[PDB]
Amino acid sequence: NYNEKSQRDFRVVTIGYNLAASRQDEFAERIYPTTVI
Amino acid sequence: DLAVIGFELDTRFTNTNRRQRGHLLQTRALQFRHPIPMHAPVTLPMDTM
Repeated sequence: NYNEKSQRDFRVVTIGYNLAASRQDEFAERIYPTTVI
Repeated sequence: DLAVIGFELDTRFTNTNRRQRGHLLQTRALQFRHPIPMHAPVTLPMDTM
């Protein structure tokens, strides 16, 4: 192998996916304000 | 014949027992591979001395 150029040992970057959404969206919250029962 | 003949109820079960699963929810992942190419050179010659 005269030329040893990286082919498999690539950098792996993980894209985030978890979210902490706020009950019903602000659109729904402004229309239907939340009351805790 | 003016009368009520039938009815329908908006009734649901209370799933204290897991009678229904509902919709499923699962995790997936995709991979994208981006190898970096080498480009043609540009050279600046110099006299070796």
